[PDB]
Amino acid sequence: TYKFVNMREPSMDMKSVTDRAAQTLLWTELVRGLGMTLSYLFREPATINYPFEKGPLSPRFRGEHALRRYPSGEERCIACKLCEAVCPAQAITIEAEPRADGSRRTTRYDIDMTKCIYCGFCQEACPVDAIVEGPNFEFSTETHEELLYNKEKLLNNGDKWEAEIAANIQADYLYR
Amino acid sequence: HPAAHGVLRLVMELSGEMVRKCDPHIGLLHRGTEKLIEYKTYLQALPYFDRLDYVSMMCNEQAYSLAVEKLLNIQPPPRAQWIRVLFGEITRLLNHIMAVTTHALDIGAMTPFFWMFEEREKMFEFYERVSGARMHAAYIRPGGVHQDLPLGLLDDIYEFSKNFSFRIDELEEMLTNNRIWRNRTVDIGVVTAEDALNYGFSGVMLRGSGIQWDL
Amino acid sequence: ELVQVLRRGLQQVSGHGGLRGYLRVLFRANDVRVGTLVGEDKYGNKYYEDNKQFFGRHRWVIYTTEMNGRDTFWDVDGSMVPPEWHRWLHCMTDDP
Amino acid sequence: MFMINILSLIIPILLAVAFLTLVERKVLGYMQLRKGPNVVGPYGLLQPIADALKLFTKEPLRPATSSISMFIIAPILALSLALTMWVPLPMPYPLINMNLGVLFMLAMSSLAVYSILWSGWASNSKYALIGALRAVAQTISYEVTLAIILLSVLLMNGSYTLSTLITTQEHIWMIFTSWPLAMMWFISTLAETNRAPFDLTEGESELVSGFNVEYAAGPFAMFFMAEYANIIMMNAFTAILFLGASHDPHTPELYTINFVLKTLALTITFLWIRASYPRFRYDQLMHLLWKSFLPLTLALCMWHISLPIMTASIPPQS
Amino acid sequence: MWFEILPGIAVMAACLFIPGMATAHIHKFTNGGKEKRVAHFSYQWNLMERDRCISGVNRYHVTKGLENID
Amino acid sequence: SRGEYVVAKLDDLVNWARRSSLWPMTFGLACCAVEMMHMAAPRYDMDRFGVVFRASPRQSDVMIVAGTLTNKMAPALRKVYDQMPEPRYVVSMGSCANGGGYYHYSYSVVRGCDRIVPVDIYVPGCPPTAEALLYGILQLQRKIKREKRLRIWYRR
Amino acid sequence: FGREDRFLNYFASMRWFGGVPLISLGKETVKQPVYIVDVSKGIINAIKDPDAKGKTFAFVGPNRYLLFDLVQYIFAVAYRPFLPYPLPHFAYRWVGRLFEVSPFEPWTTRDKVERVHMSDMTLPHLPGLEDLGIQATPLELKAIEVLRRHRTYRWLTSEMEDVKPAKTVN
Amino acid sequence: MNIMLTLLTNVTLASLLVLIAFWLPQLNAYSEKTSPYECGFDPMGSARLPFSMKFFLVAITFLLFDLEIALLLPLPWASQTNNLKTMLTMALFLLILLAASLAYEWTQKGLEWAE
Ligand SMILES: COC1=C(OC)C(=O)C(C/C=C(\C)CC/C=C(/C)CC/C=C(\C)CC/C=C(\C)CC/C=C(\C)CC/C=C(\C)CC/C=C(\C)CC/C=C(\C)CC/C=C(\C)CCC=C(C)C)=C(C)C1=O
Ligand SMILES: CCCCCCCCCCCCCCCCCC(=O)OC[C@H](COP(=O)([O-])OCC[N+](C)(C)C)OC(=O)CCCCCCCCCCCCCCCCC
Ligand SMILES: CCCCCCCCCCCCCCCCC[C@@H](O)O[C@H](CO[C@H](O)CCCCCCCCCCCCCCC)COP(=O)(O)OCC[N+](C)(C)C
Ligand SMILES: CCCCCCCC/C=C/CCCCCCCC(=O)OC[C@H](COP(=O)(O)OCCN)OC(=O)CCCCCCC/C=C/CCCCCCCC
Ligand SMILES: CCCCCCCCCCCCCCCCCC(=O)OC[C@H](COP(=O)(O)OCCN)OC(=O)CCCCCCCCCCCCCCCCC
Ligand SMILES: CN(C)C(=N)NC(=N)N
Ligand code: SF4
Ligand code: SF4
Ligand code: SF4
Repeated sequence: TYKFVNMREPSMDMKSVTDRAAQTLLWTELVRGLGMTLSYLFREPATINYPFEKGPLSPRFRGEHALRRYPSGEERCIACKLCEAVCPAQAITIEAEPRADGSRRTTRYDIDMTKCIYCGFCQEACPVDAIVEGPNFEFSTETHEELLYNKEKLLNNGDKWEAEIAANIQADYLYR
Repeated sequence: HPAAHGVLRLVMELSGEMVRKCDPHIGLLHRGTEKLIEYKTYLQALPYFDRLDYVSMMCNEQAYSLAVEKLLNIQPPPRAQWIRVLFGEITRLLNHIMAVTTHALDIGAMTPFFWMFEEREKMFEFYERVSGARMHAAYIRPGGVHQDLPLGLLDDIYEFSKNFSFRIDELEEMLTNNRIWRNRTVDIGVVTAEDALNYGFSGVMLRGSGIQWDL
Repeated sequence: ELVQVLRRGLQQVSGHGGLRGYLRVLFRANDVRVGTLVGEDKYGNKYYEDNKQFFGRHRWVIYTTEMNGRDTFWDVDGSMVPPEWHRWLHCMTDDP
Repeated sequence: MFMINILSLIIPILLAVAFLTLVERKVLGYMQLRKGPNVVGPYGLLQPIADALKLFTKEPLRPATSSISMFIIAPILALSLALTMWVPLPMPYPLINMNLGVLFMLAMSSLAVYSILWSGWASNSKYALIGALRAVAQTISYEVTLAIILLSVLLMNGSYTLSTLITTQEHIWMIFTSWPLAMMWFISTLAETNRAPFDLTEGESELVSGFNVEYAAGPFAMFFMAEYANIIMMNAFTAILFLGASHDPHTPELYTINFVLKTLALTITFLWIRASYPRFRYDQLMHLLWKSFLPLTLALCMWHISLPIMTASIPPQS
Repeated sequence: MWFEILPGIAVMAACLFIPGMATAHIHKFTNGGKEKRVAHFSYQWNLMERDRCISGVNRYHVTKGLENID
Repeated sequence: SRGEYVVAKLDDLVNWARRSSLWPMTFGLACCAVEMMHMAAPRYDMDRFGVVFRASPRQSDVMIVAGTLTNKMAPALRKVYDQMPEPRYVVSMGSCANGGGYYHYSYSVVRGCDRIVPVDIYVPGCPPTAEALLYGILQLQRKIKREKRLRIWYRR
Repeated sequence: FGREDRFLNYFASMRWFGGVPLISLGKETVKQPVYIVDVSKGIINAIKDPDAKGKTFAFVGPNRYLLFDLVQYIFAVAYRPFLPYPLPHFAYRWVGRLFEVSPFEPWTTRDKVERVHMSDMTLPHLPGLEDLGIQATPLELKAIEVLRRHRTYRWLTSEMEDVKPAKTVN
Repeated sequence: MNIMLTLLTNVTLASLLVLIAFWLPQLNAYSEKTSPYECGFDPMGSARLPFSMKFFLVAITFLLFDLEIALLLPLPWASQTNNLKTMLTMALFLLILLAASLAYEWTQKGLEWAE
């Protein structure tokens, strides 16, 4: 079905003609627009008091990255390179070798945050929940090099945000 | 230029202020998306479609997903289909708000821009609740949708839809019957139905010219 | 009544600990609202909630004047909150 | 003491211009559901000071293709005439009492036209030239209509003295007497001051900042000051001409308070209109005045010539 | 809220009060506490010049009367 | 010293004006520009902080490079940056402006606007949220607050 | 000499002070300026040459000019009216002393005046750009880069070949 | 005298503002900074080329109507005369001729901009 947005004709009776002439000479619809803006003036503003107030977020929010640990302190990442394989932008560089104790662990884990598109495929592809996208989004730097995270930086982010990251994963892990 | 949307170079010949010819120079935002898609896989190419029409993002994702599922010979489940349609309509609301408000801003009116962009902010919150990304969700994928809705999303969407017709009415109070808006827009850019069909216009262009067509 | 609004303003003036406290909260926070004290972290930041305000403005933080070793009397960042209060303020949970 | 009076007329006008900038920001914000500047100072009161210091400590440049002489003269002329228009206004006592105080303001406005023309032509850029020509057309239309409207309204008064305007409006208001001319005069002052919906010389949507596209730092600030001073001066002229205030010779402060309140009301109406309406096209503006206002203006001029004669209500010459 | 606009309008009004009040005070100060004489015509100007001459101090606002004629 | 005190106070006054009056150029390239609009929107009103868009480069202090910079567009970006009078600052917003972004290995994309213009602040994200961009603007303001031009000149 | 130099800009900025003051009318001064890109390339090649470890080089241009002819050519390329006049050395020294009271960067100083008046030495024994592998760029090829900024709108678009090269002294 | 002093004060203040603006801040000018503005690209032509004026006739009509308003301005003093009927007839005659000029131009399409 369909409807005509503009196919109405005005009546030509004297009362309607006089009303249209009054609208032409006396700017009725212009005063109407003025009244609408005055109403909005007296309404309550919709501005938050940043940075003392923050907009709502969800447990699914994708922000700054982090590498997690097991509750015993061991790193979760096992150098499986699934995140490196699935990364759309090829932002992850991983190099690994057997550790001293024989574990499969990474020696290099780089994420170029200027190449990352913050899509969250890496945390979907991780089989051990090692790499996650934390809730942090205020991590702007003053130089380009500071956005080239390495394994030490990501582990520090994980250790710093572990409580909030664990809470978000607990909240949203039943939908995954 | 404020009216050139950032990446349009319009080389114009003017006799006085009358426009003698327009020569749109595009490609200032050509990135090579198709070549890169050729180099990616089918799941890795989804955000590329997310970033094509960055005002109808879930619509782009839905188009790509429909194409891939047609090639794969699979069918998304009914709940996934209903979520796709719901978020496609939410995306249509976002896009039409952007279009109307930016058009009115290029004309000279800005209060509707601010109001309807507050509404856009609320819809962005819906996007972020389902997907974690405020605009480039990458939520609709070949085979259905990535994740299920959280347990309050439908109620909040109902509240938003309940309180939105009033926003559209306030938008219309400033533009629909305003004689300045009518003078600026009436009999500007008239295109005939045959011209639209031959030139390849689709959607609102055809419908405004009067062709009864909708996919 | 305008008298009620003026009395609420006077209570807000007296609610921050005198005129000096009102001036301090006005100059370094641009807000003079009064809310219930949800809690305070180890760094000195205070967190308040007011459910009567519309969503987004129902929770706020007054930052400390000195964090770690930097004087933050006027230079207040959005990253000065610990992760738990960060989650609470950004409303990923309703539990402080 | 006359230099002291000149300073007392100049400096408060500039201060009011800066705080009109702030007020317009905040009013537009609250009509657009925002807060406007409230961070720089208490309720954002230091925002104009910050803007002025930033502008006058920023580097100003002369374009390579510009005519430097007329590039510099234009902001000087604009600000000088903006400050000069205030000298015959009675609040309730004019600084300079002129027998023909209205024609002086008309002539100075017509001269204030040329600042934007010369700045646009001197800049030697296509956007500046387009803005200058838009100014030419706008001044054509509003100038003829303004002349006739002022003629009729002052014909209801008897002379061209603003103090005589106060005396005329002792009892009732010229708005009550002649509201149609008041509406057309308000529209004409919008066009004259280049405010929305007639902000065509500096139309950001079509032209990138219009005639002052090449102006930066201090010379840009002078154009902004001149425009806002013109806004306030035209609103004050409208308030004196149509909304007459009671004058007490022994306590003149009451007239000053009433005049200031009415001027602020009209300026806020200007900001309100800017927030509420779209922008005209300049051909549509030219066709608006000539094809709508000019016929009514001529008819009302005939009516206001005849009305004192047929009602035996001719005002005294002095 | 909308009353956060009032301080700016208050400052603008305070600035606009200064010119008129200053002009009135200066007119009364330089004219012996009385209004500045309005001379729009040659008759009024001649009256002012006569007042200057008869004052004996070269100031038109120094008014003389019956005590001066006799 | 008296001269040191005077120059410290003067350049605190000058830095305050520049910090509190920021005028970004009306210049957005891609999807990152929509988040600039949402920062201008009522929710995160940038006009509160003295941040006001100006169309002309002659009247702008900050260039927010928000979007993909292509080879066909880099000359225009450099031209408008040069036409901005000093002091001027650059905020690269989003992955495309920061590095390459999704289009790093592309024949038609400049790998970072810092190859073209000197960038002062880098805001990560695709796109950065409006709060993230606002944090970047505040960080730029705090960076301006540390500038000591008169203090350097006095000891020069 | 280059876009940001003192030399060509110093001679081309004397438009503002009426005429061009020259000591002995600049007929007793011989100068051979060198190009900035040539100097930088020579510095780079000095690093990469292992046989320049403990040496001394003399970077000079290919042509030597009198000061009068050099300034006349500068004003010809800038398309400004050239009005030279002789100024005695003591008067120029006092003028330079006047300009060096500025707390900011002075426009000219007494030492700058002396260096401008002094002729460039000839050091044929020391190596140079040709020895470091760089062919010196003549002033007539790169002067218009520096001096196009000083022209007016009437003469901005004038080409490089419109001005006959200055008279050299070789 | 007073008006001359006022004009001198205004012009001197504006000139002082310009002088402060052009001398207080640090200057750093080069060819790219001072080039003309055309949205980031070099202009094809020149800004001094002829710019067609589609309302050339309305400008001349504006000249004539400016004369008409100059004639009409002394009306407030002419209304104090004893020949009120002659004054009224002449004022209405001038206004009717102005209206006739406008009507003739409007019907002959002199107010339509050139295409
Ligand atoms: C690139 O894609 C895009 C984006 O990105 C991706 C976007 O985001 C958006 C979203 C943006 C918008 C919707 C709006 C943006 C567009 C605009 C055109 C901006 C709109 C803003 C407004 C309409 C309102 C904002 C206000 C503005 C613009 C005005 C600017 C302010 C100034 C110029 C102020 C400067 C002037 C001043 C300060 C006055 C001068 C100072 C004085 C007169 C003070 C002097 C006083 C004295 C000298 C007196 C001193 C003496 C005293 C006190 C006493 C001394 C006495 C003695 C006796 C000594 C869009 C649309 C977009 O398309
Ligand atoms: C033409 C106008 C004349 C009347 C002026 C009325 C008062 C004007 C008030 C407004 C002033 C505006 C500037 C404010 C201050 C900031 C700028 C500043 O410091 O500029 C100073 C300028 C600064 O030079 P600058 O060009 O480097 O300016 C850059 C300034 N900063 C770094 C702050 C951006 O000083 C000079 O130009 C001169 C410095 C000393 C050198 C003296 C040279 C000799 C000629 C002058 C001295 C007298 C000679 C007498 C004998 C002559 C015969 C031999
Ligand atoms: C316009 C006409 C020309 C006027 C010429 C100048 C006249 C005086 C101008 C008025 C000066 C106002 C200074 C305002 C002080 C800043 C207010 C205070 O908030 O700043 C603090 C201190 O500011 C700086 O430390 C110094 C500011 C200036 C201090 C005084 C400088 C010298 C003023 C006196 C000399 C003026 C006359 C000499 C020149 C003519 C730091 O706070 P800030 O981080 O930012 O705020 C962030 C916002 N938060 C808090 C919500 C996050
Ligand atoms: C002093 C304070 C006054 C304040 C007034 C504020 C009013 C509200 C302000 C908001 C308006 C500002 C933005 C609007 C600008 C544009 C408005 C506008 O378009 O008006 C023009 C309008 C629109 O024309 P079109 O629609 O294009 O039709 C043309 C057909 N060919 O037309 C007009 O001319 C209206 C102008 C008002 C005419 C006056 C009414 C005439 C009534 C006459 C009756 C009285 C006769 C007197 C004789 C009495 C006999 C006893
Ligand atoms: C009670 C008695 C009075 C007490 C107060 C007295 C002073 C009041 C203010 C007078 C005006 C300023 C006076 C000069 C201040 C010092 C300026 C200076 O010398 O700056 C030099 C320096 C240039 O940099 P430089 O180190 O030379 O490096 C070369 C470039 N590579 O650095 C710079 O150039 C920095 C760039 C800005 C310089 C100009 C701004 C200086 C501060 C001005 C504040 C007032 C502004 C008023 C504006 C007009 C009114 C609105
Ligand atoms: C950059 N984009 C997408 C815009 N719509 N831009 C704009 N200035 N309206
Ligand atoms: S969020 Fe996406 S683009 Fe970023 S590192 Fe993970 S997989 Fe790569
Ligand atoms: S997907 Fe997880 S376990 Fe595998 S390499 Fe990446 S972070 Fe390590
Ligand atoms: S960084 Fe992401 S959101 Fe920003 S322009 Fe690039 S693709 Fe768009």
